[PDB]
Amino acid sequence: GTLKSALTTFQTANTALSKADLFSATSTTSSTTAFSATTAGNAIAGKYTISVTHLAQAQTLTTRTTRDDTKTAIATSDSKLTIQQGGDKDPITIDISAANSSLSGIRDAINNAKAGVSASIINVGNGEYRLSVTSNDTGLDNAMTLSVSGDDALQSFMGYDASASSNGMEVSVAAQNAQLTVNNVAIENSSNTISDALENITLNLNDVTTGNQTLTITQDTSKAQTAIKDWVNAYNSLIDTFSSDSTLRTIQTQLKSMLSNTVSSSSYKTLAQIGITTDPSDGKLELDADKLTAALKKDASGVGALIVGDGKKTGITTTIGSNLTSWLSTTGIIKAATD
Amino acid sequence: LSAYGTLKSALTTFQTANTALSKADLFSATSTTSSTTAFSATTAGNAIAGKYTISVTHLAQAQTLTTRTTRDDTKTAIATSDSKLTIQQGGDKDPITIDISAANSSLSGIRDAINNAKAGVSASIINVGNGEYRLSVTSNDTGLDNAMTLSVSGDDALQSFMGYDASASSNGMEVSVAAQNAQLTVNNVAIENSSNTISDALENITLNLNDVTTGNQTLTITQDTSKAQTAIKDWVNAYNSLIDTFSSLTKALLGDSTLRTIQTQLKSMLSNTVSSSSYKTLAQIGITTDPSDGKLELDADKLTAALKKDASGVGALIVGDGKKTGITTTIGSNLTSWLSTTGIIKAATDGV
Amino acid sequence: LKSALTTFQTANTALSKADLFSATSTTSSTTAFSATTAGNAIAGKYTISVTHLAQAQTLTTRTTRDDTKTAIATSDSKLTIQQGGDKDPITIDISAANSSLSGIRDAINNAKAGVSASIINVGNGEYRLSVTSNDTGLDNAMTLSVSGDDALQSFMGYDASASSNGMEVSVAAQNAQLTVNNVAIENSSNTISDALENITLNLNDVTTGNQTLTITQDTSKAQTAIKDWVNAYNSLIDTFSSLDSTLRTIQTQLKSMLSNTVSSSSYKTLAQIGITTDPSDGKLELDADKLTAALKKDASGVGALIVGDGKKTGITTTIGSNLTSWLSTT
Amino acid sequence: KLSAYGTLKSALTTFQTANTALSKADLFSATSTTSSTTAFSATTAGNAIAGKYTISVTHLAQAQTLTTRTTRDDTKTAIATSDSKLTIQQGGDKDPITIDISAANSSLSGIRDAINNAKAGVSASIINVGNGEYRLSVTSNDTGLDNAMTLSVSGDDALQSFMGYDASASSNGMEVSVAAQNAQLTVNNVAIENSSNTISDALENITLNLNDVTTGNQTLTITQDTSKAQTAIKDWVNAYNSLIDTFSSLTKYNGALLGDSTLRTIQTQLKSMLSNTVSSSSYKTLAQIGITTDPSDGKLELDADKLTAALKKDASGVGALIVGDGKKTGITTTIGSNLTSWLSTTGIIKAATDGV
Amino acid sequence: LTTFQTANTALSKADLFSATSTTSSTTAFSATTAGNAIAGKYTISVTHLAQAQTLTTRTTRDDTKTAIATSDSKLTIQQGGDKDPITIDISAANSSLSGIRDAINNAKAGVSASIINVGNGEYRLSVTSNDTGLDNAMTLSVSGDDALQSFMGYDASASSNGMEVSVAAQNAQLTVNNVAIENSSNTISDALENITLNLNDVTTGNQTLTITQDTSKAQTAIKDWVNAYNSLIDTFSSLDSTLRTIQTQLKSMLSTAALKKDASGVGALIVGDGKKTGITTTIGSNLTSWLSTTGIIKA
Amino acid sequence: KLSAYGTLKSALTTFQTANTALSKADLFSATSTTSSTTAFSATTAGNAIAGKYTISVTHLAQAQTLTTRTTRDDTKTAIATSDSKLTIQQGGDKDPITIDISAANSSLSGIRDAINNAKAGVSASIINVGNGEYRLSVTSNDTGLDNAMTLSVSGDDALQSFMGYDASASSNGMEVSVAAQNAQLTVNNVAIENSSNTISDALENITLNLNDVTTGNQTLTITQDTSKAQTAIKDWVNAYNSLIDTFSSLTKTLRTIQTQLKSMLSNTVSSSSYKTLAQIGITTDPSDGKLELDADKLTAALKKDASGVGALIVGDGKKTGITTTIGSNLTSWLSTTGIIKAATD
Repeated sequence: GTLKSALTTFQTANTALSKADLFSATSTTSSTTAFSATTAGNAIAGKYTISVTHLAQAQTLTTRTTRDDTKTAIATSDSKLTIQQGGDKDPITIDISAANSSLSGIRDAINNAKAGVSASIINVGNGEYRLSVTSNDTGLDNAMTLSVSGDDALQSFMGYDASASSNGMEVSVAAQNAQLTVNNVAIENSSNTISDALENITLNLNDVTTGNQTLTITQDTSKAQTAIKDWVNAYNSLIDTFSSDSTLRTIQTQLKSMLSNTVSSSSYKTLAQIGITTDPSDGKLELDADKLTAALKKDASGVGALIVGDGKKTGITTTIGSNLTSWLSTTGIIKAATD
Repeated sequence: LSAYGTLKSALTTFQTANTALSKADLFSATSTTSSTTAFSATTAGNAIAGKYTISVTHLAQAQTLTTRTTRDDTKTAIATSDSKLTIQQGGDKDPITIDISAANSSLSGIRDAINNAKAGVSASIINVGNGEYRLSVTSNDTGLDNAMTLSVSGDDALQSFMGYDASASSNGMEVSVAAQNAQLTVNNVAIENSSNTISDALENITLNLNDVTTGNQTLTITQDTSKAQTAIKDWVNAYNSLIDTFSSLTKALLGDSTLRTIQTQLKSMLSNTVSSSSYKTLAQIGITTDPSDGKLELDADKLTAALKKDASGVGALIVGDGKKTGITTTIGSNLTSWLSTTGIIKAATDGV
Repeated sequence: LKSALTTFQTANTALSKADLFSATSTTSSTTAFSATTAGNAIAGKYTISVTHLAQAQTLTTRTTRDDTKTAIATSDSKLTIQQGGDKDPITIDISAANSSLSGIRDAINNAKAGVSASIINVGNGEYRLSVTSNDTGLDNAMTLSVSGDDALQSFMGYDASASSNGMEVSVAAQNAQLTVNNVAIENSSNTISDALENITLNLNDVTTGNQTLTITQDTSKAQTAIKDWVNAYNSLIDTFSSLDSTLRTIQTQLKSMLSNTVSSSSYKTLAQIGITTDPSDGKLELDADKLTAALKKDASGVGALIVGDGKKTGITTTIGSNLTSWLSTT
Repeated sequence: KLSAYGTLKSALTTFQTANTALSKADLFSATSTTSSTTAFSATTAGNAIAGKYTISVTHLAQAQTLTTRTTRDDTKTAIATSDSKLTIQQGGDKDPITIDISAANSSLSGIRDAINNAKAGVSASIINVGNGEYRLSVTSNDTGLDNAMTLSVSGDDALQSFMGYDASASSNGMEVSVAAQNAQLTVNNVAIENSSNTISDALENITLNLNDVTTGNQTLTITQDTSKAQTAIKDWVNAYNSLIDTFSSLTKYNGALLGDSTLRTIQTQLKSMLSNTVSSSSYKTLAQIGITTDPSDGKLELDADKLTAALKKDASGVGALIVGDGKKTGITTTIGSNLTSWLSTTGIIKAATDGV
Repeated sequence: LTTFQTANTALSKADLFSATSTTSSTTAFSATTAGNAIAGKYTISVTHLAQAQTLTTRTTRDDTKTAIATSDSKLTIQQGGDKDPITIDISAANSSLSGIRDAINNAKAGVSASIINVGNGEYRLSVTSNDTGLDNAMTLSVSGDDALQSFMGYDASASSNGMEVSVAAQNAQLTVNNVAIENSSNTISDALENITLNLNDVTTGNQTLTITQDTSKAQTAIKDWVNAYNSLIDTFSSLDSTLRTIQTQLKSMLSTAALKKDASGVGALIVGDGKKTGITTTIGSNLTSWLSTTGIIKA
Repeated sequence: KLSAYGTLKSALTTFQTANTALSKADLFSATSTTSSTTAFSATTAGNAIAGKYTISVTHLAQAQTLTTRTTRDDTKTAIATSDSKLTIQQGGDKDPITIDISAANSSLSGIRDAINNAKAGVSASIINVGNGEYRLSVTSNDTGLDNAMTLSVSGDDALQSFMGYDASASSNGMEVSVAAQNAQLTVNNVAIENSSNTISDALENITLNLNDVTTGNQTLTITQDTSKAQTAIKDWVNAYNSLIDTFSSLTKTLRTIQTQLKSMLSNTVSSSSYKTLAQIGITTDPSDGKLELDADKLTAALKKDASGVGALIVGDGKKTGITTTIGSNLTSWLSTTGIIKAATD
């Protein structure tokens, strides 16, 4: 009964260690506050020269004219506002009844539509109000076209079409794309949070750069070490709980066997080889931090192949994980020795 | 009887945590950051996230009028007749009239008279040196619209000393500080305002102006789930405490119908949850339930994800429409009803 | 009994200060000046400029002397120091033997005549007497005259209007000169508390550019006073419980006074400012939020309830009178 | 008694550790470093030559990066309509690597995975340059002229035309995004070129870390560092003194080994060794380097001042006494041999423990 | 009683009630004050620092052991400023740079001698006045050996000197509130009353030294005294006609605003004339008498 | 009573240490330093002269470094086909050092090791200048004109042609990479030239450390420092007071030591104006004999005449001085023939 806790606490440590990304880990450093970057697994280590000439912006349209209040209907007829963003996006049509044709009503109407833009009212002073509509996301492709059918007055007040001769709205903020170069390669992007340009890298743009600036990606084993230390300690605690029945015996024996009888596609085929040694009397593992760091420094990915493997069928944490789930399941050996 | 008093506290303590969680604004929360000491900003619920480019060319000023001439003391009456001072601010504000009797016609008396009137201005006396005194009158609030007109009827000497009317040929007072409005642009939109604490211009944002800006400056509003997470942690912990109190009373009031009803109902409510959003159960936003004693386990990591993805959606589950729908809503109703004078817990304790 | 009433009396005295309910703090944009406020200061941004600081006159002998021990005068004499500004003159006897720089110095300084004398060794075994006004400003500038010995007069005397003076003006008396919200102010001192109402303005240096002193409302002080008072009273009730006709009278009267409150303002009970009276014991419960609100809204109005006119009206006023009377010898 | 014998082993082993730590020649050639610029920094190993080194850095080492001149509408669609072989040829006497690229795997994804799984000393990646346009980019894993690439494809003219790079060629599909360059510096007016910005094969026993181009006159300073050797010597003295405490404890009358020949032999031998030292240098004795010996319990008193002096004067000479040739001569050498022999399975502690 | 006696002695210093602190606008100078300094802004200017004269042989020597003089001789060092001359015997055998150096230094004549190895096995004698200022500049003369005189002698007025002026003696030169002051030292405590002025560098622009009243010191003293006495009463309570007498007598004897208003006046109460009058004075006398060998404590 | 005699030695040795520490004349001539630039710094020893020193530094000292003009394809392959003798001759009246270099050891490796094991006041090393090309480099271990080298080889013309350096020679195999030069400074307007940038032989009792060329007017300041002497005196007083506690612990041979130490501190004499230990602030208790140190008065006496205090405490170091005679007595009591070694038997 009390050895369900021991096993679940260990299960957690084991899940934490069963992440391939630990073994491709890299950290980052930037020479400017102008940008920063986080990496995921399998990022390529090196100095990246970065230049940033333009930041991405989100379009914001604003009524050219003002109004004496927010309660009074602009339109004397029912009408349909149609918002059309760019980039192969379907248009959204919103009904605006006459009575809901006030700045308040238009605002709420737009916002409740969940159409990828946001509407809000600006009090510009002297009891005068402007409607303002901004695209939720930055980039040329998210710029808007607004049109109204039904009421000429509303259309005349709110409409925007770049190609049109006269527009009721004014471009307050121009939609624009981020424009950078990374290792002398021109990149354009919708967003200042660029995660689809460079592989396994999220690049965060904050300001235009000046001069020669660099993002550095370096190998990082610290994360994988912590995971391995916590795992070793969690297992050693589980063995203490055993010390403190055939169902217990089966779990204790199987876990011992699994850690003893390992298979691996890398050069590292046993725990010892990567620092961790197995005390013959108890079963409990004793990590050597020096010899572990070495193995990781030499071939981090190779260590990963032992600990994680393919994640589905192979790898220590994989097979232990499968066994723990099965023991802790409703049909498992533990739920039967409960009943 | 003592046991029932304890239960009430445990239920009331949980009621508090539940009230605290039942605020929609938690799920639209945003924090702010400014590139200059020149201005700062707090937000309320439902502020729109983004980079705001702000420019500030003028700050709001409050008009200050000052007597053009001085006086040899503060005790000696200026007027030899009773008179009425009338202060008229701008902006569709009603005028205020103040009686000033002759004997109270001294700088002291005029000052006290004005200040006790609570007429939206403040009077004070300035000793400018060499035993010479000036009266000074300033509008309590900044902006063009709070600028003053002062007039006195009754004594020509007082009027001649104190009066101010912009349109007049000769005035007794002098404009020491000109009333002016705050003048800024926010994302290339010209905004004028009475105050340097601007909360009526941009929606759900209070903008605090400190100084004129120089160069390109920005106010940044970013989503903030931290406040909602704290609320949800406290709630989970309060409930888990309540269950401990049930157990303490169960293994004392072993089988009280009234305790059993409350324990069973709370369990059901949290189990059979429903929502307008995609998050239809507490488990989907990262809260798991111990199948035996009913306690809640919170996975902070998993909750932060769900909030980062669709904060408003999580809000729909926890808070709902606030009247009829939402976990905290229906728990709140139940708690009120149990803790009310016609409720079951008094019904139990009265019995004793 | 006595401890539990005197400890509460202290908390009550501390709360019975009107200034708590008019408090203001300050902030300055420069080290060039700073300001403290007392009660009833007017909140706002004050634009300050400072073009000249106040100086204190310092006169110094034009000639030097070979030592400090040797008498300058061969006759008994009277030094008369006359500051400006409607100040009475001070006359000091200087006997011949005490006519040395040492003697003149001590003579002046012991006279406590609003100036200070000192001897300056300017080098090469040569000494000058120097006399400075204790306070800054044009009005504290000096006139020095001696009657009795022509040599001493010739060495020490100063009169602006005079053709030849023995003393020299080392530092000119001058007034502080500032503007506060575009109003020219002149002052004797760099600690200016008589110009602007309820404000002490401390001048440190000449300003440059546009600078400001800001006065803002401050309720924190009043809250602390009210919390300490509530806690002191709750402790007194614990002492009653722990412990009669004399005790009963004090316990009943205090309860009544807090229950049966008067006021000039819109706050007529403790409830309205978020102090609720516990029926079961008499104890005050303190909601810190509701109190802060009431103070933010109308601090002066709360003050009217708690302090009143200070003499006859106000909670702390009437409690204070009762406590004094109970703790008195009669 | 088994336990009495057990404490002795722990004691002797604790001292053995301190002795092993002291038995490193490098301690007595230790040097620290200091740089006048963030532009570079340096660590030293044993036997580095002390002095001011003037350093100039005119170019940093770079790794070549080639990038397709043209873009593609997606990453899934095969470029080549025939099976082909990509051959990557780095410079510097490196064998070429050939990779099979089947038509179906001829997409930017496939070419990328193909290159990266080949483990050919370069790395491939895809760059989305915007507007749904993709470029392949290939960078050498290591910096320097010698690691620059030549790419060629045989089999599909389209692929070759799209991906190939040969500096000597008239038309190339790839473009040089970053030029391979060697690090270029001078150290005390001597021109040095290098593949890497972590230079450990140019100057002896020094690893020079280049961070940026220098400006003006900059210097790296190497200084003697006796601190490391002093700590080692303090720990060793303290460990031995503790061992003597354990002897005393184990024999007074905790006490069970009073009389034991095996303890007596170890105590006597160690005392003799430290008393009867020999050395190829001026320093023939522990007393000469600051360590005296109480003549009744044999504990050693370290005078830290005197030691620092002796080290400052002739660090290598002290080293001769403590470490010697490391095999046959030196205090720590002969003690180390004795400890190994006493703690071995055929040694004299086991024989006595077996005996119990 | 002894712990309280300490606190009482600490409070019985008149200077506490005339105390002043200082503040300078520059690292170029700083100042400490003693009792009775005059409060105010002092405008200070510093145009020259004080320097100490240093004379150095114009010629060098091949070593430090070899006698310069072939005859016994007398070195006479004469500083300025109404100072008596010092004569030092230098025997021939002690006529080496070593011997002259030791000879001078052991004389304790207000200068210091040392030997400078200027390179290439060449040595110069150097003599510097221990204190800065024009008045401490030297005259050196030798009678007995023409060679030594010719090598070592210095006289400003002389046509040819063996020594050279390496560092010129100069006086500190400043103005304090537009009053020219000259001084021997850069630690000036004899110019302005109750003020020690420390010169560090020449000033530039308008600088100021500010002296302000410091009641803080007196307050601390008074707080510590009150606390020490209150502790003594606790010790009485925790505890004979001897204790009773001390407790009763101390009681009888005793039976920021005030300091800001009239610090000196407060001082009159606490300290008085220091000999016969003042609280701390009479308590101090009683404590000494109780704690003495003949007192009410010993018996 | 075996362990009893052990403690009586145990406390006497601890006191002996404190007494040795106090018996250093330099304590009473101490000075600290302060520099206006990172360009130089200075430490002082005993008897430095206090004052402002104006220092200027126009040139730093350098150590010669010679480097082969030509390179080699590896470090293993012999340059010379015959046995030869390398002779290193530094300047300044230094004897030459000759090193045997056999043909098989004629490689850059071998020449390097050969030079370095010779301990000839230079250091050899190999520089990989790139592209698998190696240069030998030889640098003088100390800076200055006088430590510049002449290299010559007899035996093999090829080696000579590759490695030799002689300033006066027409053609040399080595090149001057760094020129030997002298430090050049002025200290209080006195020109000083020196071999080293760690100058301890120029100015008396001062070690001057040169780091960089100076600009503008800079100064080194030497000021009196009594703090070191005070610490020594406090530690000594405390050590003696501990010893008296150990005597008490053993009373409440010993008698002789306790009485003698008391007498020695009581009947004090000196060459200085100071004779008695009370004169300098260390007063005594007429109960047990302990010393009560009054830190204020000690500092005063040291500030007034540090050297004079030193005369009392240290004296001539051989025959006279408190610490001197106490030291002699302690050594004699703790010796193999003494009082403490004899009682135990």
